Amino acid sequence: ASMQKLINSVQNYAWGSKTALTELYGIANPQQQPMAELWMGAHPKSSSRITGETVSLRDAIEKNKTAMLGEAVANRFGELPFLFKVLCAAQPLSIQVHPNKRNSEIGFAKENAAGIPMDAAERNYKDPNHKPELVFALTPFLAMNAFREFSDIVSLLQPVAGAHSAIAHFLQVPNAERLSQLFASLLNMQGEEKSRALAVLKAALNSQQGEPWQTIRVISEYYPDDSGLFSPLLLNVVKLNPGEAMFLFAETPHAYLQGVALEVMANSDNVLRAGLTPKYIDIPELVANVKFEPKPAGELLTAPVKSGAELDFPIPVDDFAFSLHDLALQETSIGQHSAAILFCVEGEAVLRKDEQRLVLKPGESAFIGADESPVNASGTGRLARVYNKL
Ligand SMILES: [Y+2]
Ligand SMILES: [Zn+2]
Repeated sequence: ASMQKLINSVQNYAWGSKTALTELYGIANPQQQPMAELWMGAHPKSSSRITGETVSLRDAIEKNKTAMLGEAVANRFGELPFLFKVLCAAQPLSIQVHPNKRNSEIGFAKENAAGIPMDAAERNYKDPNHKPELVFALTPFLAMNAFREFSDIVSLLQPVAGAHSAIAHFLQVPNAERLSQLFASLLNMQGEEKSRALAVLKAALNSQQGEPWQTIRVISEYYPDDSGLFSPLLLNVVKLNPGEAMFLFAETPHAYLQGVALEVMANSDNVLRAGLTPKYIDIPELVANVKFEPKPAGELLTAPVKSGAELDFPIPVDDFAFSLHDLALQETSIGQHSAAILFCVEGEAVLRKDEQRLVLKPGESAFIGADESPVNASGTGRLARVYNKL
Protein backbone atom coordinates (compact mmCIF):
# COMPACT_ATOMS: atom_id res chain seq x y z
CA ALA A 1 0.00 0.00 0.00
CA SER A 2 1.15 3.55 -0.73
CA MET A 3 0.40 4.50 2.88
CA GLN A 4 1.03 2.12 5.78
CA LYS A 5 -0.82 2.38 9.04
CA LEU A 6 1.68 1.76 11.81
CA ILE A 7 1.53 -0.78 14.56
CA ASN A 8 3.54 0.92 17.31
CA SER A 9 5.34 -0.28 20.45
CA VAL A 10 4.40 0.93 23.90
CA GLN A 11 7.23 0.77 26.42
CA ASN A 12 5.78 -0.04 29.86
CA TYR A 13 8.49 1.68 31.91
CA ALA A 14 7.68 2.05 35.62
CA TRP A 15 7.40 5.84 35.36
CA GLY A 16 4.70 5.76 32.66
CA SER A 17 1.07 6.79 33.13
CA LYS A 18 -1.47 3.96 33.49
CA THR A 19 -4.13 6.14 31.86
CA ALA A 20 -2.74 8.90 29.58
CA LEU A 21 -2.58 7.02 26.27
CA THR A 22 -6.03 5.52 26.99
CA GLU A 23 -7.65 8.89 27.88
CA LEU A 24 -6.09 10.73 24.95
CA TYR A 25 -6.17 8.08 22.25
CA GLY A 26 -8.32 5.09 23.26
CA ILE A 27 -5.27 2.85 23.47
CA ALA A 28 -6.31 -0.33 25.29
CA ASN A 29 -4.82 -0.98 28.74
CA PRO A 30 -7.05 -3.51 30.59
CA GLN A 31 -4.16 -4.66 32.79
CA GLN A 32 -3.51 -1.05 33.87
CA GLN A 33 0.21 -1.16 33.23
CA PRO A 34 2.19 2.05 33.18
CA MET A 35 2.55 3.20 29.58
CA ALA A 36 5.63 5.40 29.34
CA GLU A 37 6.50 5.79 25.64
CA LEU A 38 4.72 5.11 22.34
CA TRP A 39 7.41 4.52 19.70
CA MET A 40 6.92 5.40 16.04
CA GLY A 41 9.88 4.41 13.88
CA ALA A 42 12.29 1.63 13.09
CA HIS A 43 14.43 1.30 16.24
CA PRO A 44 16.28 -2.06 16.24
CA LYS A 45 15.10 -2.85 19.80
CA SER A 46 11.39 -2.42 18.93
CA SER A 47 10.51 -1.40 15.39
CA SER A 48 7.03 -0.30 14.41
CA ARG A 49 5.30 -2.80 12.18
CA ILE A 50 3.31 -2.59 8.95
CA THR A 51 0.78 -5.00 7.44
CA GLY A 52 -1.41 -9.45 4.31
CA GLU A 53 1.31 -10.23 6.86
CA THR A 54 2.79 -8.13 9.67
CA VAL A 55 6.42 -7.08 9.01
CA SER A 56 8.97 -4.92 10.86
CA LEU A 57 9.16 -1.40 9.40
CA ARG A 58 12.93 -1.64 9.95
CA ASP A 59 13.08 -4.92 7.95
CA ALA A 60 10.94 -3.33 5.19
CA ILE A 61 13.19 -0.27 4.90
CA GLU A 62 16.32 -2.45 4.87
CA LYS A 63 15.16 -4.37 1.79
CA ASN A 64 14.33 -1.16 -0.10
CA LYS A 65 16.38 1.73 1.33
CA THR A 66 16.40 4.21 -1.59
CA ALA A 67 12.68 3.73 -2.35
CA MET A 68 11.49 3.99 1.27
CA LEU A 69 13.88 6.62 2.64
CA GLY A 70 14.68 8.59 -0.50
CA GLU A 71 18.13 9.00 -2.06
CA ALA A 72 19.16 11.85 0.26
CA VAL A 73 18.51 9.89 3.45
CA ALA A 74 19.85 6.59 2.03
CA ASN A 75 23.04 8.58 1.12
CA ARG A 76 23.51 10.57 4.39
CA PHE A 77 22.25 8.15 7.05
CA GLY A 78 21.70 4.64 5.59
CA GLU A 79 18.55 4.14 7.72
CA LEU A 80 15.49 5.98 9.09
CA PRO A 81 17.29 8.84 10.86
CA PHE A 82 14.60 9.53 13.48
CA LEU A 83 12.55 7.96 16.25
CA PHE A 84 9.23 9.69 17.04
CA LYS A 85 7.72 9.13 20.53
CA VAL A 86 4.76 10.02 22.66
CA LEU A 87 6.16 10.45 26.22
CA CYS A 88 3.79 10.13 29.20
CA ALA A 89 5.65 11.31 32.29
CA ALA A 90 3.52 10.28 35.29
CA GLN A 91 6.52 10.77 37.63
CA PRO A 92 9.41 13.27 37.33
CA LEU A 93 12.31 11.89 35.32
CA SER A 94 16.08 12.20 35.72
CA ILE A 95 18.05 15.35 34.83
CA GLN A 96 19.98 14.64 31.64
CA VAL A 97 22.82 16.20 29.70
CA HIS A 98 23.67 15.29 26.08
CA PRO A 99 27.41 15.75 25.36
CA ASN A 100 28.61 17.70 22.33
CA LYS A 101 29.91 16.16 19.11
CA ARG A 102 33.56 16.01 20.21
CA ASN A 103 32.91 14.48 23.63
CA SER A 104 30.31 12.08 22.21
CA GLU A 105 33.01 10.72 19.84
CA ILE A 106 35.35 10.27 22.83
CA GLY A 107 32.79 8.63 25.18
CA PHE A 108 31.48 6.36 22.43
CA ALA A 109 35.10 5.25 21.82
CA LYS A 110 35.85 4.82 25.54
CA GLU A 111 32.84 2.57 26.01
CA ASN A 112 33.61 0.65 22.82
CA ALA A 113 37.24 0.13 23.86
CA ALA A 114 36.08 -1.10 27.31
CA GLY A 115 33.80 -3.56 25.48
CA ILE A 116 30.54 -2.31 27.02
CA PRO A 117 27.66 -3.84 25.07
CA MET A 118 25.54 -1.20 23.29
CA ASP A 119 22.34 -2.27 25.05
CA ALA A 120 23.89 -2.60 28.51
CA ALA A 121 22.55 -0.47 31.42
CA GLU A 122 26.06 0.85 32.03
CA ARG A 123 26.17 2.23 28.49
CA ASN A 124 25.88 6.05 28.31
CA TYR A 125 27.19 6.82 24.82
CA LYS A 126 25.47 5.13 21.86
CA ASP A 127 26.40 7.59 19.11
CA PRO A 128 29.73 9.23 18.12
CA ASN A 129 27.72 12.33 17.29
CA HIS A 130 25.63 14.83 19.20
CA LYS A 131 22.01 14.00 18.48
CA PRO A 132 19.58 16.98 18.62
CA GLU A 133 16.18 16.56 20.27
CA LEU A 134 12.79 18.29 20.10
CA VAL A 135 10.00 18.09 22.69
CA PHE A 136 6.44 19.23 21.74
CA ALA A 137 3.73 19.47 24.43
CA LEU A 138 0.50 17.51 23.96
CA THR A 139 -0.90 18.28 27.43
CA PRO A 140 0.46 20.99 29.77
CA PHE A 141 4.08 19.91 30.25
CA LEU A 142 6.36 20.70 33.19
CA ALA A 143 10.12 20.53 32.57
CA MET A 144 13.48 22.09 33.35
CA ASN A 145 15.74 23.38 30.63
CA ALA A 146 19.10 25.15 30.89
CA PHE A 147 20.61 27.44 33.52
CA ARG A 148 18.70 30.52 34.60
CA GLU A 149 20.14 34.00 34.29
CA PHE A 150 22.68 34.47 37.13
CA SER A 151 20.63 37.22 38.87
CA ASP A 152 17.65 34.80 38.92
CA ILE A 153 19.81 32.08 40.50
CA VAL A 154 21.04 34.62 43.06
CA SER A 155 17.47 35.58 44.08
CA LEU A 156 16.47 31.92 44.29
CA LEU A 157 19.46 30.80 46.40
CA GLN A 158 19.27 33.57 48.99
CA PRO A 159 16.62 31.68 51.06
CA VAL A 160 18.96 28.65 51.15
CA ALA A 161 22.36 30.39 51.44
CA GLY A 162 23.10 28.44 54.62
CA ALA A 163 22.50 25.00 53.06
CA HIS A 164 26.08 24.64 51.77
CA SER A 165 29.22 26.78 51.57
CA ALA A 166 29.26 26.30 47.76
CA ILE A 167 25.97 28.21 47.68
CA ALA A 168 27.50 31.06 49.73
CA HIS A 169 30.57 30.91 47.48
CA PHE A 170 28.41 31.38 44.36
CA LEU A 171 26.38 34.19 45.91
CA GLN A 172 29.68 36.03 46.61
CA VAL A 173 30.75 35.96 42.96
CA PRO A 174 27.85 34.78 40.74
CA ASN A 175 29.83 33.67 37.68
CA ALA A 176 30.20 30.57 35.46
CA GLU A 177 33.19 29.09 37.32
CA ARG A 178 31.39 29.22 40.67
CA LEU A 179 28.12 27.99 39.11
CA SER A 180 30.14 24.99 37.95
CA GLN A 181 31.64 24.54 41.41
CA LEU A 182 28.14 24.82 42.97
CA PHE A 183 26.65 22.21 40.61
CA ALA A 184 29.53 19.75 41.32
CA SER A 185 29.39 20.42 45.06
CA LEU A 186 25.63 19.82 45.26
CA LEU A 187 25.87 16.58 43.30
CA ASN A 188 28.78 15.41 45.46
CA MET A 189 27.15 16.06 48.84
CA GLN A 190 27.49 13.07 51.16
CA GLY A 191 25.98 11.89 54.43
CA GLU A 192 25.44 14.60 57.04
CA GLU A 193 26.62 17.33 54.62
CA LYS A 194 23.83 16.27 52.26
CA SER A 195 21.19 15.89 54.97
CA ARG A 196 21.99 19.33 56.38
CA ALA A 197 21.60 20.96 52.95
CA LEU A 198 18.32 19.12 52.35
CA ALA A 199 16.98 20.18 55.75
CA VAL A 200 17.72 23.82 54.93
CA LEU A 201 15.94 23.48 51.56
CA LYS A 202 12.91 21.78 53.09
CA ALA A 203 12.64 24.54 55.70
CA ALA A 204 12.61 27.00 52.77
CA LEU A 205 9.77 24.98 51.19
CA ASN A 206 7.68 26.03 54.22
CA SER A 207 8.29 29.77 53.88
CA GLN A 208 8.53 30.20 50.12
CA GLN A 209 5.45 30.27 47.88
CA GLY A 210 4.89 29.59 44.20
CA GLU A 211 7.40 28.54 41.57
CA PRO A 212 9.99 27.09 41.56
CA TRP A 213 9.39 26.08 45.20
CA GLN A 214 6.20 24.31 44.19
CA THR A 215 8.06 22.25 41.57
CA ILE A 216 10.63 21.32 44.24
CA ARG A 217 7.77 20.18 46.49
CA VAL A 218 6.36 18.04 43.66
CA ILE A 219 9.78 16.48 42.90
CA SER A 220 10.49 15.80 46.60
CA GLU A 221 7.60 13.31 46.76
CA TYR A 222 9.55 11.03 44.38
CA TYR A 223 13.13 12.04 45.18
CA PRO A 224 13.12 13.09 48.84
CA ASP A 225 16.82 12.35 49.31
CA ASP A 226 18.21 13.71 46.07
CA SER A 227 20.63 16.62 45.65
CA GLY A 228 18.76 17.38 42.43
CA LEU A 229 16.07 18.92 44.64
CA PHE A 230 18.18 22.08 44.42
CA SER A 231 18.05 22.05 40.61
CA PRO A 232 14.87 24.15 40.02
CA LEU A 233 16.78 27.01 41.71
CA LEU A 234 19.57 26.69 39.09
CA LEU A 235 17.56 25.56 36.01
CA ASN A 236 14.68 27.23 34.21
CA VAL A 237 11.41 25.60 35.20
CA VAL A 238 9.03 25.69 32.22
CA LYS A 239 5.38 24.83 31.82
CA LEU A 240 4.76 24.27 28.13
CA ASN A 241 1.21 24.89 26.93
CA PRO A 242 -0.02 22.27 24.42
CA GLY A 243 1.51 23.10 21.00
CA GLU A 244 4.68 24.71 22.39
CA ALA A 245 8.10 23.09 21.81
CA MET A 246 11.73 23.20 23.01
CA PHE A 247 14.86 22.06 21.18
CA LEU A 248 17.33 20.53 23.69
CA PHE A 249 20.86 21.76 23.08
CA ALA A 250 24.06 19.85 23.80
CA GLU A 251 25.78 20.29 27.19
CA THR A 252 22.63 21.61 28.82
CA PRO A 253 20.77 20.04 31.75
CA HIS A 254 17.07 19.36 31.17
CA ALA A 255 14.40 17.17 32.79
CA TYR A 256 10.82 16.16 32.04
CA LEU A 257 8.73 16.45 35.22
CA GLN A 258 5.06 15.93 34.27
CA GLY A 259 2.70 15.67 31.30
CA VAL A 260 2.49 14.22 27.81
CA ALA A 261 4.66 15.30 24.87
CA LEU A 262 5.83 14.27 21.46
CA GLU A 263 9.60 13.82 21.25
CA VAL A 264 11.68 13.63 18.10
CA MET A 265 15.19 12.25 18.42
CA ALA A 266 17.78 10.01 16.79
CA ASN A 267 17.56 6.28 17.36
CA SER A 268 20.69 6.24 19.49
CA ASP A 269 21.38 8.69 22.28
CA ASN A 270 24.17 9.87 24.60
CA VAL A 271 23.02 10.58 28.18
CA LEU A 272 24.83 11.78 31.30
CA ARG A 273 22.68 12.06 34.44
CA ALA A 274 22.75 15.23 36.56
CA GLY A 275 20.36 14.44 39.40
CA LEU A 276 16.95 12.92 40.23
CA THR A 277 18.32 9.40 39.97
CA PRO A 278 19.46 6.62 42.32
CA LYS A 279 22.26 5.81 39.85
CA TYR A 280 25.95 6.62 40.21
CA ILE A 281 27.05 9.91 38.67
CA ASP A 282 30.59 10.44 37.44
CA ILE A 283 30.70 14.10 38.47
CA PRO A 284 33.99 15.08 36.79
CA GLU A 285 32.71 13.70 33.48
CA LEU A 286 29.32 15.38 33.86
CA VAL A 287 30.91 18.73 34.71
CA ALA A 288 33.30 18.47 31.77
CA ASN A 289 30.24 18.05 29.51
CA VAL A 290 28.11 20.95 30.75
CA LYS A 291 28.11 24.52 29.61
CA PHE A 292 27.59 26.77 32.61
CA GLU A 293 26.00 29.61 30.68
CA PRO A 294 22.58 31.05 31.40
CA LYS A 295 19.86 30.80 28.86
CA PRO A 296 17.22 33.54 29.16
CA ALA A 297 13.62 32.32 29.54
CA GLY A 298 12.62 34.22 26.38
CA GLU A 299 14.94 31.93 24.43
CA LEU A 300 13.63 28.55 25.66
CA LEU A 301 10.76 27.80 23.25
CA THR A 302 11.47 27.09 19.61
CA ALA A 303 9.69 29.62 17.44
CA PRO A 304 7.80 27.85 14.67
CA VAL A 305 6.99 29.23 11.20
CA LYS A 306 3.51 29.09 9.63
CA SER A 307 3.14 28.84 5.82
CA GLY A 308 -0.39 28.09 4.63
CA ALA A 309 -1.66 25.15 6.73
CA GLU A 310 1.87 24.06 7.73
CA LEU A 311 3.60 25.03 10.96
CA ASP A 312 7.27 24.09 10.74
CA PHE A 313 9.53 23.88 13.82
CA PRO A 314 12.86 24.72 12.22
CA ILE A 315 15.64 22.49 13.66
CA PRO A 316 19.37 23.31 13.35
CA VAL A 317 20.16 19.80 12.02
CA ASP A 318 19.75 17.63 8.96
CA ASP A 319 18.67 14.45 10.77
CA PHE A 320 15.00 15.24 11.06
CA ALA A 321 12.36 17.90 10.66
CA PHE A 322 9.02 18.39 12.42
CA SER A 323 5.82 20.13 11.28
CA LEU A 324 2.16 20.39 12.22
CA HIS A 325 -0.55 20.48 9.59
CA ASP A 326 -3.98 22.01 10.12
CA LEU A 327 -6.55 19.79 8.51
CA ALA A 328 -9.54 21.16 6.62
CA LEU A 329 -12.44 19.50 4.84
CA GLN A 330 -10.81 20.49 1.54
CA GLU A 331 -7.68 18.45 0.81
CA THR A 332 -4.16 19.77 1.12
CA SER A 333 -1.00 18.16 -0.22
CA ILE A 334 1.68 16.96 2.22
CA GLY A 335 4.88 16.19 0.32
CA GLN A 336 8.51 15.54 1.22
CA HIS A 337 11.62 14.06 -0.39
CA SER A 338 12.07 11.55 2.46
CA ALA A 339 10.16 8.93 4.37
CA ALA A 340 7.57 10.54 6.67
CA ILE A 341 5.61 9.52 9.72
CA LEU A 342 2.20 11.24 10.05
CA PHE A 343 0.56 11.21 13.51
CA CYS A 344 -2.97 12.43 14.27
CA VAL A 345 -2.71 14.83 17.18
CA GLU A 346 -6.43 15.61 17.42
CA GLY A 347 -9.59 15.56 15.31
CA GLU A 348 -9.41 12.96 12.55
CA ALA A 349 -7.34 12.69 9.43
CA VAL A 350 -8.27 11.14 6.12
CA LEU A 351 -5.18 10.50 4.03
CA ARG A 352 -5.54 9.92 0.30
CA LYS A 353 -3.08 8.56 -2.25
CA ASP A 354 -4.85 8.14 -5.61
CA GLU A 355 -7.37 5.37 -4.95
CA GLN A 356 -6.09 4.47 -1.42
CA ARG A 357 -7.71 6.12 1.62
CA LEU A 358 -6.50 5.77 5.20
CA VAL A 359 -8.17 7.15 8.31
CA LEU A 360 -6.16 8.08 11.39
CA LYS A 361 -7.92 8.78 14.66
CA PRO A 362 -6.04 10.69 17.36
CA GLY A 363 -2.93 8.77 18.46
CA GLU A 364 -2.74 6.77 15.23
CA SER A 365 0.06 7.14 12.67
CA ALA A 366 1.04 6.13 9.16
CA PHE A 367 4.37 5.65 7.41
CA ILE A 368 4.76 7.22 3.94
CA GLY A 369 7.72 5.92 1.87
CA ALA A 370 9.71 8.52 -0.07
CA ASP A 371 8.45 6.93 -3.33
CA GLU A 372 4.85 7.59 -2.23
CA SER A 373 5.02 11.37 -1.69
CA PRO A 374 2.82 13.34 -1.80
CA VAL A 375 -0.38 12.45 0.04
CA ASN A 376 -3.59 14.46 0.33
CA ALA A 377 -4.90 15.10 3.85
CA SER A 378 -8.35 16.32 4.88
CA GLY A 379 -10.41 16.22 8.07
CA THR A 380 -10.35 18.23 11.28
CA GLY A 381 -7.73 18.91 13.91
CA ARG A 382 -4.00 18.49 13.27
CA LEU A 383 -1.52 16.04 11.86
CA ALA A 384 2.09 16.01 13.05
CA ARG A 385 4.80 14.99 10.56
CA VAL A 386 8.35 13.87 11.12
CA TYR A 387 10.45 13.77 8.00
CA ASN A 388 13.70 14.94 6.49
CA LYS A 389 14.20 18.26 4.65
CA LEU A 390 17.48 17.36 2.86
Y1 LIG B 1 14.96 12.20 25.51
ZN1 LIG C 1 17.17 15.02 26.31
